[PDB]
Order: sequence, then structure tokens, then C-alpha cells
Amino acid sequence: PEYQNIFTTVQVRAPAYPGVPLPKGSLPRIGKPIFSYWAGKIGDAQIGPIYLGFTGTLSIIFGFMAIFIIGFNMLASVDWNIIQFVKHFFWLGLEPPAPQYGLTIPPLSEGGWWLMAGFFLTMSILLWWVRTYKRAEALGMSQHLSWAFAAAIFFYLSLGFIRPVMMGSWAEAVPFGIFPHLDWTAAFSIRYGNLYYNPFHMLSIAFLYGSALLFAMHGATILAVSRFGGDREIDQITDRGTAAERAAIFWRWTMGFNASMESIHRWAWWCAVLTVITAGIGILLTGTVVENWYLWAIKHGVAPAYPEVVTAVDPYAT
Amino acid sequence: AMLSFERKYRVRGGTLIGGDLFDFWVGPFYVGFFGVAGFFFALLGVLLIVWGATIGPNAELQTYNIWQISIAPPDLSYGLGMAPMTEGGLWQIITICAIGAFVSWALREVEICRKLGIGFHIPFAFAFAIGAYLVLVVVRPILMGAWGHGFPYGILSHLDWVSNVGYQFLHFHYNPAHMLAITFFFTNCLALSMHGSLILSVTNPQKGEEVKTSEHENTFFRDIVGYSIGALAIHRLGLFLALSAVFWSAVCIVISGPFWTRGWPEWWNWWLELPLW
Amino acid sequence: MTGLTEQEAQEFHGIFVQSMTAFFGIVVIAHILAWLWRPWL
Amino acid sequence: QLYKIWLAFDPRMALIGLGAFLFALALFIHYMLLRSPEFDWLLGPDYAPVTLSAGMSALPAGR
Amino acid sequence: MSAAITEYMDVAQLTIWAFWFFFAGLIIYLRREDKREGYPLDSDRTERSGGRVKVVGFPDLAEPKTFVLPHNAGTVMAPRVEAPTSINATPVAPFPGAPFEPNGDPMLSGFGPSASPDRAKHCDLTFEGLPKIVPLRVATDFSIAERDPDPRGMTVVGLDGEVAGTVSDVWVDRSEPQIRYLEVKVAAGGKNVLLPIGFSRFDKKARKVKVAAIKAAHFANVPTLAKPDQITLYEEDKVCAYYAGGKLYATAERAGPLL
Amino acid sequence: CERPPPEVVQKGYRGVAMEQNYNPRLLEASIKANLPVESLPAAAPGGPSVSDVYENVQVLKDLSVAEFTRTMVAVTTWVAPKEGCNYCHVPGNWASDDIYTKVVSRRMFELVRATNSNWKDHVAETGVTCYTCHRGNPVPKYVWVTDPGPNQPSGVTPTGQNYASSTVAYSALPLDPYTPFLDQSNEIRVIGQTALPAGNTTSLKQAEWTYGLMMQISDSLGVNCTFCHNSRSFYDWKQSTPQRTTAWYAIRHVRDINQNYIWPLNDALPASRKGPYGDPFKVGCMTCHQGAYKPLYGAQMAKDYPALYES
Amino acid sequence: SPDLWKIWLLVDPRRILIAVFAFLTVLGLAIHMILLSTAEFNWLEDGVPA
Amino acid sequence: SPDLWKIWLLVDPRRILIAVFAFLTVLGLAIHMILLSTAEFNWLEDGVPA
Ligand code: BCL
Ligand code: BCL
Ligand SMILES: CC[C@H]1c2cc3[nH]c4c(c3C)C(=O)[C@H](C(=O)OC)c4c3nc(cc4[nH]c(cc(n2)[C@@H]1C)c(C(C)=O)c4C)[C@@H](C)[C@@H]3CCC(=O)OC/C=C(\C)CCC[C@H](C)CCC[C@H](C)CCCC(C)C
Ligand SMILES: CC[C@H]1c2cc3[nH]c4c(c3C)C(=O)[C@H](C(=O)OC)c4c3nc(cc4[nH]c(cc(n2)[C@@H]1C)c(C(C)=O)c4C)[C@@H](C)[C@@H]3CCC(=O)OC/C=C(\C)CCC[C@H](C)CCC[C@H](C)CCCC(C)C
Ligand SMILES: CC(C)=CCC/C(C)=C/CC/C(C)=C/CC/C(C)=C/CC/C(C)=C/CC/C(C)=C\CC/C(C)=C/CC/C(C)=C/CC1=C(C)C(=O)c2ccccc2C1=O
Ligand SMILES: COC(C)(C)C/C=C/C(C)=C/C=C/C(C)=C/C=C/C(C)=C/C=C\C=C(C)\C=C\C=C(C)\C=C\C=C(C)\C=C\CC(C)(C)OC
Ligand code: HEM
Ligand code: HEM
Ligand SMILES: CCCCCCCCCCCCO[C@@H]1O[C@H](CO)[C@@H](O[C@H]2O[C@H](CO)[C@@H](O)[C@H](O)[C@H]2O)[C@H](O)[C@H]1O
Ligand SMILES: [Ca+2]
Ligand SMILES: [Ca+2]
Ligand SMILES: [Fe+3]
Ligand SMILES: [Mg+2]
Repeated sequence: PEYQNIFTTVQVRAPAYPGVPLPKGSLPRIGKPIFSYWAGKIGDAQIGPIYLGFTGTLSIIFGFMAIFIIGFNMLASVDWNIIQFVKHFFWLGLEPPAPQYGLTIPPLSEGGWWLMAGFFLTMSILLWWVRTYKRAEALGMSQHLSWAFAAAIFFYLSLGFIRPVMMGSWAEAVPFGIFPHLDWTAAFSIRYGNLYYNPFHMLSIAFLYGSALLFAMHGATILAVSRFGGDREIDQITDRGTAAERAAIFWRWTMGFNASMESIHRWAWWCAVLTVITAGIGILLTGTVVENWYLWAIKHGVAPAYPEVVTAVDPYAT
Repeated sequence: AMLSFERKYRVRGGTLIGGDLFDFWVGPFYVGFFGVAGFFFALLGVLLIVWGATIGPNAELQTYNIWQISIAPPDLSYGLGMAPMTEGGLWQIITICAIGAFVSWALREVEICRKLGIGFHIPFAFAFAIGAYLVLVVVRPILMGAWGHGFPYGILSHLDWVSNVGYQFLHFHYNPAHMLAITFFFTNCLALSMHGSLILSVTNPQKGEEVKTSEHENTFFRDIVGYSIGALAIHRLGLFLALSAVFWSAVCIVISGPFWTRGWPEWWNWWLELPLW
Repeated sequence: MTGLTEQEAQEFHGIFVQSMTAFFGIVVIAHILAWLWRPWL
Repeated sequence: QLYKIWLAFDPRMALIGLGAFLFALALFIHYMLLRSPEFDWLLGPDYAPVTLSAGMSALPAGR
Repeated sequence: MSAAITEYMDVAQLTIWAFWFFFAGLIIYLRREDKREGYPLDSDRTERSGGRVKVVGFPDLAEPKTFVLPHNAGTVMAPRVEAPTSINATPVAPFPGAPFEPNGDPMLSGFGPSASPDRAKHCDLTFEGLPKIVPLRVATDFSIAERDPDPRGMTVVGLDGEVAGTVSDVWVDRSEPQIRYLEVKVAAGGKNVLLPIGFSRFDKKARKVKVAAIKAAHFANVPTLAKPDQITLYEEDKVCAYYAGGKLYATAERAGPLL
Repeated sequence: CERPPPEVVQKGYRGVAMEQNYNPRLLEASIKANLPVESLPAAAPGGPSVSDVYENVQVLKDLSVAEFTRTMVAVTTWVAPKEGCNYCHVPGNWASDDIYTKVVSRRMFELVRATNSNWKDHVAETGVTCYTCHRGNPVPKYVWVTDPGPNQPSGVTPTGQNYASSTVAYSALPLDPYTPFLDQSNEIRVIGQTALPAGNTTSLKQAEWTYGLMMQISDSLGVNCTFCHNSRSFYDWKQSTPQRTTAWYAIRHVRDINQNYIWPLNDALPASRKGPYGDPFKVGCMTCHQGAYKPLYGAQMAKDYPALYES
Repeated sequence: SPDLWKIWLLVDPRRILIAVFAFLTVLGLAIHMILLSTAEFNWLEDGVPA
Repeated sequence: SPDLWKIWLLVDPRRILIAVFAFLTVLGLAIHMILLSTAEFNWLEDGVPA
């Protein structure tokens, strides 16, 4: 077939690019850059260098402390048996404080470690946000990434901090574990009457689905016009080439309207950002202003009614 | 009406079927053979859905509420045969129209790709979404042995179907392909936000600055995560993540009931029963 | 084209049958003993 | 004079195309027999279904 | 405060309605951003009105934004007024929405898949101001990876299998190191022409570069470069568009239909 | 990895996906592992009465001697076929209560008679038999004790969860739902029954405990959640199935069995019939059901034995 | 050994110091946390002194 | 063997050192953790000395 531009057939090697010079007074980039042949098959071969500044160092230190605390408690939960740690690893977790503790600090194994892991992880994520902001600022770039990251952080904070504080219970928060936080996700929906009927959950899914739809659309579009240099989107934004024109014309002929080479990235940015924005809102509304989402849907005429082919006598109505 | 640069691209030919018979545009749309077929596949399917909403599950429950409209598949007792129109047959007809419309849309995209001389990545990518729909309404119902296993056509009713199918395996989060598909969905959304941010931040930089370069783009994510995939490869990755998410989602649902009937957490007992522990 | 001549194919397929028929022979006796052990039809 | 198929179809694609189709069709038909309990040979030659007595039902009540 | 706004209205219902108003504004904003290119539309509505009715749809166009180019390459306005460009084609029928048939040799018409806009007659530049797409003979620090074959010396083969030429040099992107063009020494004439990597399918075993877009004879008409060691953005579009025209024009059956 | 198609039982409206999926071969093996015992031939009518002949009969007083002997032969096959009558009797002395198995089995007769006579909201004319739990074993195979979970460091309070357990069908949910719900009577409902908050302070953690119990219930009956629920509204009885009503009574029936019949027998029972906490081997779901929607797939054995019903 | 000074010709002291200090810190945290997780050696909850 | 010094001509001396030091530390940590997991060999929870 024609070259689909999925894999780089013949790779080119040049001296490792140190990166665009940073403003005077900044720390140097660390790591001697290396080239990976298999990374260069699908993408760029160069690995490194990385900028590890003051903010990134604090984020790493805070982040390791949170991760070490979680993994230590997982190991303690299997009574230090490293073999049983591996067997049950997906099922292990650092679990939030018990319901009777409210918002108070409980003993270490009764939620105290979870609070420390939650705080340290939150600090590292917040410090990582400052790092993304600083890296864009140091390059003279706009702060689109840090805004989008802040939106994801808003959802993350809603899950583990803001909602538990609004409910006055750390027991509402997410366990630090693979299957445990899936159990939390299911139990959250079950507890509050079928999160499918949370309209912001509906919106979050529409944007999550749209993110995959848009990136599939945009990813396929750019690859389809990469024979014209469509991958070089800065060129196509400042100097519209035939790649941008054919990309826009394809979609206009397909669905009657189209974006531009720049505006497609605004559609992409907002679709992904709104996924976590509406996710955060839906979480914050649940249990605070809505107790049962299905019953809220019934009140607002959202839930469909089915013919009664099966029913149960209510034993509490005796 | 065309874009100000579009007229030089409105060329004759490149059709798969039809030649010059339907080779024309209606407003912005290219029609072609599969535009005619697809439009009247969609038009019939949409009208039948409206008709399905007009009679409802029954006259008492019939509603035009857009959230509550639901065209339901047949009862499982009808097997893989055809059901009466008011007992799931309308759903079967709409499903056929939907397949006709979706495939015609993909084939119309192929003809547009031929006209423009571009790669066929978009129709190929769209085939994955069509394949996922085909798995849900054709492949899985056939493997289970009844058309009633398909999801109902209703904005909220098909969520009740998803909910109940998930709880047919007592904890659907433990489905391994489901976990893989979600990971791809979540990573794709993260990659999309990153790619949207980087392009926007480079072409719309701080005030008083010129448009940045591809060197800035590589440097930015090298400065953050120590690696930059590249301007071309991020689109490979985005396509790969989105397509893998749908492929694994199709796998996760087609193994849920045809190739696995137990609760999904129990599937992990192969790992728990390894003699190492 | 697969980068070999007419002469090479004669001897490659000449004993390819030999490796095939020996592998089939082990397969057949394996099924015969399996049948003579417990029939499956 | 039936060679003409090989002047319009490459020997290599057809042979690989034929093999993939024939293997897929054979797998499909073998599966269909396994689908039918009458032709499910994996149950054994002397397969006897479990006898149900005293009001037993294999399946719960349906709809 | 409480969750119930009225007997029926509640906070969640208010929140979802608030999103719909924001989302409506966001869609209006995004559509306006979409319309910074290609608007007002080329329409018969404008043509019969003598230009008195500009076709923009809804929402209308945004005020022009400013792109300041690096290295004093200039300033472009995203919504810009563009002079009409004549098309080397004629309508195949007189009804609206009818397609056009290219005039003359379709591969040379500059219409349809072979059409391209006139980009700036300046080379794309690296961050240091050097031309970005250059041959390997001027980007001396660049090299082909050891595990991959060197394209130089490979036989270039057209869509029909006939030999079109040989690969003299490889043009690389000096910003993101990768191949973008293959300089082909045309067997017929000998004049070097560029071949985009997107139209080149490598056969590593046979040391052949297969170009399905165009025949071997079509290589003689590939647009040539002004300077031998660099390519402008305008020339890049001209070269890529020419090969793309072959996907529809090179062979008569490529026009379709299949059946 | 299983081979399609499964045997599907639709229980709800079309398109609601309230269905039970059964692997035909897995179902076949389960049925073969849950076959009933053929009833004994009916005893000869008339004859001497139990009260006239036997001294220490406190439960089966209303029986004829022929029916009483038939019952002892039946329970021997049902409970101790490999041990005979001497498992529950002092050798030579039929009326002696000097062995714990006789004290327990007398109480077990009351358990069965009460179940078959007063818990028909659950056992519904099918009833139970000593075979239903014991299946020819003196110790029923599927019993439960209060689970301490995995061993923990002495200074670590157990979470009771986040550990792969078959009790919750190999999820990480709270692995001991028997103790709060099938022995104690902790509230199972967690879902608020109003659209807007109205005082339901139930924690999300309590939902995980209910989820754990329902995982055990579904595994015990070999069914999924839609056997009793429309998952779009777990709370709603109107959208539930009749089996949810039966399961509601079964929970109370199990609580009565454990609190009023098994727990008072703890002192008679030896240490081997007790868990780490000291509680006796207790009855849950899967003690009778053993992975089937009805014990022995609805086989009707109790109706042939008049000794298994209250007078 | 009298020549145990020669390892530093093989490994960078900067790297070896960062790794050692990081490892010793985590090990110190882990042992302290094991003792806090042990009721017989948790010096904060043992109630001593009363 | 008298020529057992010949291994390091093929394997780099630095990379083997990093390998053994890390492997032994992990092995030592794992064995200690496994012993702590046992009631018989947990020296912190056995109550000896009283
Ligand atoms: C139900 C009753 C019987 C039974 C009834 C039948 C009947 C009836 C038939 C078979 C046939 C077959 N059965 Mg049976 N079979 C049963 C149980 C089995 C079991 C088992 C362990 O249970 C096995 C392993 C088989 C296996 C087989 C195969 C030997 C054979 C299918 C041929 C084939 O696939 O060619 C397709 C695959 C090919 C590769 C064909 C090759 C030809 C092409 C031109 C080669 C091209 C090569 C090229 C490189 C392409 C390669 C492929 C691609 C790269 C993918 N049966 C049961 C017990 N079985 C069929 C047969 O005899 O065929 C000869 C047949 O008619
Ligand atoms: C459980 C019983 C006791 C207890 C029993 C012990 C025992 C036993 C030990 C400790 C040790 C420590 N305990 Mg204690 N400890 C207890 C309770 C506490 C509490 C508390 C809040 O209750 C705290 C904060 C501590 C804290 C500490 C640390 C001071 C120390 C671990 C340091 C380390 O890991 O370095 C690792 C990190 C590094 C970076 C190592 C690097 C080495 C240094 C920092 C670098 C060299 C410095 C300088 C250059 C030297 C120059 C030399 C010449 C001058 C040139 N313990 C309880 C009450 N504790 C350990 C100790 O004393 O080690 C010093 C130790 O062996
Ligand atoms: C638009 C919404 C989507 C989104 C967006 C998003 N995420 C983001 C961003 C954005 C815009 C970032 O800018 C930020 C980023 O950096 O991306 C590359 C990020 C990010 N999203 C991430 C993850 C993530 N995002 C998710 C989701 C999403 N992100 C949404 C779908 C999820 C999911 C689905 O669960 C995950 C898991 C990270 C990769 C990154 C934020 C990184 C961060 O905060 O790091 C904190 C650091 C730690 C907790 C660990 C530090 C400790 C080390 C492990 C110690 C040991 C090793 C050590 C580093 C060795 C070297 C030491 C040196 C001293 C030598
Ligand atoms: C595979 C990766 C992702 C993807 C990719 C993708 N989608 C695509 C494409 C691609 C590459 C297109 O090229 C094509 C397109 O042109 O998009 C603008 C498309 C498209 N993806 C669309 C939607 C869509 N994609 C989805 C998903 C995804 N698309 C994946 C996540 C979803 C989800 C997750 O729900 C939706 C809703 C359309 C906007 C468009 C295809 C338009 C089309 O086929 O038009 C013809 C049909 C009609 C106009 C109407 C047909 C009506 C029927 C006859 C009756 C109704 C039947 C239906 C089953 C009713 C069900 C209703 C209930 C579920 C509420
Ligand atoms: C004779 C006669 C009258 C016949 C009838 C008329 C006929 C046959 C018409 C044929 C067409 C048909 C069948 C129409 C009927 C069905 C209708 C009305 C379809 C409308 C089209 C449609 C399905 C629209 C849905 C669009 C929706 C809701 C979502 C799509 C996803 C989405 C949010 C896209 C917005 C972002 C955009 C525009 C992406 C496209 C896009 C991408 C992805 C780029 O990467 C890119 C790169 C560089 C430049 C431009 C672009 C670009 O435009
Ligand atoms: C190298 O590392 C070693 C080997 C040493 C240890 C590694 C161990 C491992 C392998 C650990 C693995 C951990 C895993 C797999 C964790 C998985 C975690 C998951 C999936 C988490 C998912 C979601 C969790 C969320 C959303 C939690 C959010 C919590 C928040 C936001 C809590 C914030 C809490 C705060 C701010 C506390 C506030 C209270 C203040 C006052 C501090 O309290 C005193
Ligand atoms: C009338 C019929 C029954 C008889 C004769 C009977 C007899 C006994 C005996 C003798 C024991 C003690 C066995 C031992 O400890 O070695 C026992 C224990 C037990 N039985 Fe039954 N039983 C009967 C019915 C049931 C039923 C219907 C159930 C289930 C609801 C049940 C559940 C148990 C349990 C849980 C124990 C404790 C485990 C044990 O100690 O063995 N039994 N039974
Ligand atoms: C794994 C699938 C299941 C899930 C997720 C599930 C979920 C739940 C939930 C959340 C509740 C609490 C309802 C409320 O808060 O008002 C509940 C109660 C109940 N479930 Fe289930 N359930 C499952 C399986 C079953 C099955 C198979 C049955 C029938 C055998 C059953 C019978 C009941 C009954 C009777 C109640 C009410 C108990 C009471 O009020 O005391 N459930 N279930
Ligand atoms: C539906 C999506 C697109 C797929 C296209 C194919 C659709 C279905 C193929 C048509 C098959 C029709 O096959 C026909 O089905 C009906 C309905 O089950 C069968 O009818 C049979 O079962 C139904 C219910 O199961 C009974 O009410 C009826 O008494 C019995 O005869 C016919 O015996 C069979 O001849
Ligand atoms: Ca103390
Ligand atoms: Ca000790
Ligand atoms: Fe892009
Ligand atoms: Mg938990």
C-alpha cells in the first residue's frame, strides 16, 4: 500500500538538541540526551535532556513521600509478606479514614497515613503545576497547558479533598489502590443512586467520548495530509498550505462545516478540559445538593419509564 | 457555498460507485452515491425512531420527552429471527438503517479522500467506531443468540442497558479489556489536552512575542517530562490511543457474556491461583 | 521472487515432503493411539 | 484455457487470500457444530445429560 | 441556603442550565475561530448579488488576530482578505454543486488533487534562522541511522513498476530530524526533482523506492527548485501537490468508479 | 475463556438487560454437583407410636415408629453416611444424650421443622432437608466464621477489605459481610430515597459493605445482580424482581438460623467447629444454595418426610 | 582491603552520594514506620510514661 | 578456576557492581520482610524478651 506514515521507515540522526536556550539565571538541563531506535520508529529518537529545577525537585520529594507511604501501607496490609504483596498488589490499597472520624485526624492505620499520603500527593501535584507554568513561562509560551492541568487538578481535588470536606467526612474520599479505587468508583455510583443520571456525568462522558472522537479525527486528518507536510502545523497556521486546505475541505465535504488548522486545537483543548471540568462539578453536586441521581432524574423527567413486566412486593410495606 | 480556497479542489471523479450520476455537491456537502444512500438511510432511520417514539412502549407510557424516547430491541425469546414491528422489529429495521448510514458515511469519506488525494486514515479510523457499534448490535447479539441483546435506541434508556449489562458481571470494573480501554481513553484525553495546549501556546504566545517554533515544542515537553514525541508523532499517538481505546472497548463488551459469564473479578483468579503464592 | 533458483526449489521441496510426511506420520500414530485409547466420536 | 485468472489476480495474493478464507471458514463451521449441542463432539461420545428429578429445573424462571 | 431553589427547581438543575449557556457561548467562540480561514465563502449567493452579500453564516467573522512571524518574516492576519484565484478547470455541468473538469493535462492543470495555494516564497527556518529543509550534503552533521538503509542509491520506481530514477540525496528537517524529501536523479532527463517522503514506500530488501502516485514518465514534470540547496514554502506545496494529482490523474482507472 | 452461546434467562423488559447468563457446560457440572438424594419408600401405615416406645424423644413425638425409623435412616444418609447411626448415638444406648452430635442434631431437627413450617416466604413448599446443607457430610462444606481478614502487624488496625477474597467474589470489597448482615442485623440499605438530601448520612464506605454482601449473595446463588435488581435503581422495589422479595426473607431467615439455632449450640460444639474469634461455623447463603439459584436446583425432598415439619 | 579507595574510579561520588543518602533516608523511614506499625515498639502509643 | 578473573574483561565492572549492590539490598529487604510476616520469626511481635 501507500506509505501510511505510521512508522518512520528510515530514521535520521543529528547531534542531540540541547533545547531552546532558557533565560539567564535558570538552572541547566540535566541528563546527557540519548537516542532510542524504537522510540524513533514511532516518534522522536532523542530521550532527554530534562529540566529539573527547584519546583520539580520539591514535587518529586513530596511525590515520593506520598508514594512511599502508600506502598508501605500496602505492604503492611499483607503483614510485610512481599510475596503476598505481589499476589494481591492490585487489590491492596491505602484506605481513607473510617466514617466515625469525620474530618479529624485518625490514628495512622485508621486513616492517618491516608491523610498524609493525600496531603503529600496533593502538594506534589500542585508543585508540578507550578513547574508546567514555569516551563511555559521560561520559553515565552502561553499557559494553555497549565490551565488544562489546573482543570484536571480541580477534578482531582474534588474527588479527594473538596467533596470530603463538604460532606464533612474523609470516608467519602478515594482509596489509594488499583482495585480499591475502582471499588470506590462503583460504590460512589451505587451509593448516590446511579451516577448515569448525573447530567454532569453525562456531559463528562460526552466530552471524554468527544476527546477520543476528536483526536481520532484530528490524528487521522493530519496523517492523511502529512504527505503535504500537515504535521508541521505551525507552518500551516501562519502560512496555510494545501494540507490545511485539504484537511478543512475534507471535513466541510463530509459534515458541512470545518475548523482551521489552529481552531481544531481549540476544539481539542476545550473537549479534553471540559471532561474534567464537568467531572468535578458532577462530583461536587453529588451527595451535597442531590442524594439520589435517579430520583433527581425522575423529578426532572429524564429517566425513561418501562412497562411493568417484573416487580417485587416491598417487604417494608407490610 | 465553498471556502474561499475550495473551488480549485472540487474536481470530477474519484467515486467508488456511481461515476457522474451523483458526483455533485449540495451546499457544503459532497453527495456521491453513498451520500444519496447514506442520507436516505439516515432519514428513514430517524423517521422510524420518531415513529417508534409516537407509539412508545405502549399508549400509556408513550412520550416525546427527548430523554425518555426509547426504541427497544426484541425480547430474547425472538432469538435471531425478526420480531413484529411494535415488539422490537422497528429496532431491527433502525439498526439496519444505522448500519447502512454509517457504512455509507465511511464510503463517502473514501470518495472524498480520493478526490483530495489524501490518505485514507479518516475513513479507516471511522471504521473502528463503526466496528464497535457493529460489535454491540450485531456481533455480540449473534454470539449470545438473540437480537434482544442489543442496546435500546434511547438517550437515557441505553444507559440503563449499559448499567444492567455491567451488573450482569457483578463488578464490571474488573474486566481486563475494560481496564485497558479506559486507560487508553484516559491517556488519549490527556494527550489531546497536551497537544491542544502546545499548539495553542506556541501559535498564541505571550504578548510582545513572535510565533514560536518546532524547536520550542520539542524543548517544552523535554523540559517537563524529558521526552518529546514530535509534531508528526503526536498525531500518530492520538490516533493510536483513540483507536486502541475503541478496539479494546469492543473486545471488553464482546467477551462480556459470549466468552465470560462469571463475575469479572473472578476472572483474576488465574493470577491469584498461580502456584507462586 | 524469493531469491533462489529452480535447482534449489527441487531439493528444498524434495525433502520438505520428507519432513512433512514424517511430521504427519507422528501425528497419525498419535491420533491412532489416542483413538485406540479412548474414542472421541 | 483457465489461466486467465492468474493474468488478472496475482498468484501470491489469491493463495494467501484463499488460505485465510478457507481457514476462517473452516474455523467458523467447526465452531457452528460446537454451537449445536447435537454436534458438540467436545462433550464426548458417551455424553449423557444430567437427569433432573423431584421438580428440579436447570434454569430459573424467565419472562 | 439549601438544595431546593423552588418546589421544583434545585441547585443541580440550575448548574446544568448554567453549563448550557456557557457551552453555547463556547460553541459560538469556537465556530468564530474556525472561520478565520476560508471566509467569507465563495458562493453563487455573492456572485449574483455582485458581492453585496458576503456569505459568512452564523456566527459572523471575528476581528483579525495577529501572527508575528519569527526572524522578521512578517506579520499575518488570520482572518485576511484573499484575492480570487482563477481555476484551470471548467464545470462538467451548469447546475450548482457540479464538479469541474481540469483543463489540459490534468497532472499539469494545478486543479483538484494537483491544486495548491501559493505559499510564501521563503524557506521555513530553524530557531537559529537557517533553512529547515536541506539536503544531507549541506546538513553535514545529519546522518542515516545505522539500523536503517541509506536511501541514497536506491532505484526510484513509479506506479507502473518502470524505473523512474535513482536517489541522489536525502532532504532532512533540521528542527525535528527526519526525512522530508528524496532528491531523485530522473532517468529520462537527469534533472534532479524532489519526491516527498509521504509518497515514497521503501522496499528495504530490493533497495527500491516505490511511488504509487505517479508513473515514471510523470517524474520529468515535477516542479523544480529555484535554489538547489533549499526549498521555499511555496515550492514545498507545489511539489507535494503535483504527486497528489497522480493519485487521481496518473491512470485513467484511478478516476473511478470501481463498478 | 468460555465458548458462546450461554443460556440466557430474561427477567426484565426488553432492552433493560436484566438477564441471567449461564455457561451450558458450567451449568451442567454444577447440576451434577447438586443432585438430590432419592427419597426412601414411604413407611407402612399405622403401627406403634413414638411416645409409647421411645423414652428420650423430645422433637419427633408425633411420629409413628415406622416413620421415625425412616427418618433416622434418612438423616444417616444425609449427615453421616460414612459414620452410621453411631455418629449421633452412644453405642448400645439409643436414648442417651451423652454425645454432642445428638444434642446438636436434635436442635437441627427443630431448625429444619421451623424452616419448612414458618419460612415458606423463602423456602416455598420446597423446604429444606439435612441433606440441603450437609450433603452427606457431618460438617456442611459451605459455612462461615467471623473473618479477621489477613494477618496484620500488631499495631495496625485491619481495614477488613482491600484483599482478594472469594467471599466477595475475588474483589477488594469488605471480605466479611456475613458477620454484620447474616448474623447481626446491620442495615443493608445505603441509598437515599429522595432526590435531594434529606438526612441520609450513610457513608460511601457502608455502600462497599452492602456491595460485599451482594457479591456474596450473587455468588451463593450463581446469579448476577439483575436477578433481583434493576441496577438503574437498586433501592427501588417496584423495579426489582420477585426473587428480591424472597432474598429479603432469606436474609432474616439466615439471621434466625444463626442467632437462634447455631449460636446457642456453641458450648456443645467442639473447638474444631469454631472460628478464630470463637464463633461457631455459621449458616449463610451458599450453605444451602451452593452456587445455585435454588438449593439442589429446586429439588423437592422435604415433602416426602413428615418429620421435617412442625406439628 | 588497603586499596578499597579505588571503587571511585568506577562510580561517580556525586551519583553514589545521592543514591546512598536517598536510600538511607528511605530505609530510616521504613524501619521507623515498621516500628510504628508494631504495637510492641510504637513508642508513641505504648502509654509509657503514663 | 585460576582464570576466574577473566569475567570482568567482558562485563563492565561498574554495571555489575550496581547490579549486585541493588540485588542484594532487595534480597535482604525481601527476606527480612518475609521473616517479619511469620509469627514464628517476627522478632518484634514475639514478646521475647518479656
Ligand atoms: C464435527 C465432526 C468432526 C470434524 C468434521 C469435519 C468435516 C466435514 C471437515 C473437517 C475438516 C477439517 N477438520 Mg475436522 N472435524 C472435527 C474435529 C476437528 C478437530 C478437533 C481437535 O476437534 C481438528 C483440529 C479438526 C481439523 C480439521 C482440519 C484438518 C480440516 C480443516 C481444513 C482446513 O482448515 O483448511 C483450510 C486452511 C488452509 C490453510 C487450506 C490450505 C489451502 C490454501 C490454498 C493454502 C494457502 C497457503 C497460504 C500461505 C495461505 C496461508 C493462510 C494465511 C496465511 C492465514 N477437526 C469433528 C470431530 N472436519 C475439513 C477437511 O477435511 O478439509 C481438508 C472438512 O471438510
Ligand atoms: C524506635 C526507638 C526510637 C528510635 C530508635 C532509633 C535507632 C536505633 C536509630 C534511630 C535513628 C534515627 N532516628 Mg530515631 N528513634 C525513635 C524515634 C525518632 C523520631 C520521633 C519523632 O519519634 C524521629 C524524628 C527519629 C529520627 C531519627 C533520625 C535522627 C535517625 C535516622 C537518620 C537517617 O535515617 O539518616 C539517613 C539519611 C541520610 C541522608 C544519611 C546520610 C548520613 C549523614 C546525614 C551525612 C553525613 C553528615 C556529615 C557530613 C558528617 C560529617 C563527619 C565529619 C564531621 C566530617 N527517631 C524512637 C523513639 N532511631 C538512626 C540513627 O541514629 O542514625 C544516625 C538509628 O540507628
Ligand atoms: C484534560 C484532562 C486530562 C488530563 C490533563 C493533564 N494532565 C496533566 C497535564 C494535563 C493538561 C499536565 O500538564 C501534567 C503533565 O506533566 O503532563 C505531562 C499532567 C499529568 N497528569 C498525570 C497523570 C494522570 N492524568 C490523568 C488524567 C487527565 N489528565 C485527564 C483525562 C490521569 C488519570 C486518568 O488517572 C493520570 C494518572 C501526570 C503524568 C502529570 C502530573 C505529574 C505530577 O503531578 O507529578 C507529581 C509527582 C509525583 C506524584 C511523583 C514524584 C516522585 C517520584 C516517583 C520519585 C521517584 C522517581 C524519581 C522521579 C527519580 C528521579 C529523581 C531525580 C532527583 C534524579
Ligand atoms: C473510533 C474512535 C472514535 C471515533 C472516531 C470517528 N468518529 C467519526 C469519524 C471518526 C474517525 C468520522 O470520520 C465520522 C465523522 O464524520 O465525524 C465528524 C465520525 C462520526 N462519529 C459520530 C458520532 C460518534 N462517534 C463516537 C465515537 C468515536 N468516534 C470513537 C470514540 C460516538 C460515541 C462514543 O458515542 C458518537 C456518538 C458522528 C458525529 C460521525 C458519523 C456520522 C454518520 O455516520 O452520519 C450518518 C448517520 C446519520 C446522519 C444519522 C443516522 C441515524 C440512524 C439511521 C438512526 C439512529 C441509529 C442509532 C443507533 C440511534 C442510537 C441513539 C441512542 C444511542 C441515543
Ligand atoms: C439531492 C439531495 C438534496 C440530497 C440530500 C443531501 C445530501 C445527500 C447530503 C449528504 C450529507 C448528508 C447525508 C447529510 C445528512 C446528515 C447530516 C445533516 C449530517 C450533518 C453532518 C454531521 C454528522 C455533523 C455532526 C458534527 C458533530 C456533532 C460532531 C463532529 C465532531 C466535531 C465536534 C467536530 C468539530 C471540529 C471539527 C470541525 C473538526 C474537523 C477538522 C479536523 C478534525 C482537523 O484535524 C482539521 C485540521 C486542519 C483544518 C481543518 C480541520 C477540521 O476541520
Ligand atoms: C519506589 O516506591 C517504593 C517501591 C519505595 C514504594 C512504592 C509503592 C507502590 C508500588 C505504590 C503504589 C501505589 C498505587 C498503585 C496507588 C494507586 C493509587 C490510585 C489509583 C489512586 C487513585 C485516586 C486517588 C485519589 C483521587 C486521591 C485523592 C486524594 C486527595 C486529593 C487527598 C488530599 C488530602 C489532603 C489535602 C489532606 C488534608 C488534611 C490535612 C490537614 C493535611 O490533614 C492533616
Ligand atoms: C435435620 C437435619 C439435620 C441434621 C440431622 C443435622 C445434624 C447436624 C449435626 C450432627 C451437626 C454437628 C456435626 C459435627 O459437629 O460434627 C450439625 C452441625 C451443623 N449443621 Fe446440621 N443438621 C441438619 C440440618 C441442617 C441444615 C438444614 C443446615 C443449614 C441451614 C445445617 C447446618 C449445620 C451447621 C452450619 C453446622 C455446624 C458445623 C458443624 O458443627 O458440623 N444443618 N448438623
Ligand atoms: C452483585 C449484584 C448486586 C448488587 C450490586 C446489589 C446491590 C444492592 C444494593 C446497593 C442494595 C441496597 C439497596 C438500598 O440501599 O435501598 C441491595 C439490597 C438488596 N439486595 Fe442486592 N445487589 C446485588 C445482588 C443481589 C441479588 C442477586 C439479590 C437476590 C438474591 C439481591 C437482593 C437484595 C435485597 C433483598 C436487598 C434488600 C436487603 C434489605 O433491605 O435488607 N441483591 N442490593
Ligand atoms: C436484525 C439486525 C439485522 C440482521 C438481519 C437479519 C435479521 C433476522 C434474520 C431473519 C430470520 C427470520 O427467521 C424467522 O424468525 C422468526 C422470529 O424468531 C421465527 O419465529 C419462531 O420464533 C419466534 C420467536 O422466537 C416464535 O414467535 C415463532 O412461533 C417461531 O416460528 C421463524 O421461525 C424464523 O423463520
Ligand atoms: Ca512512649
Ligand atoms: Ca523479640
Ligand atoms: Fe495537531
Ligand atoms: Mg475500600
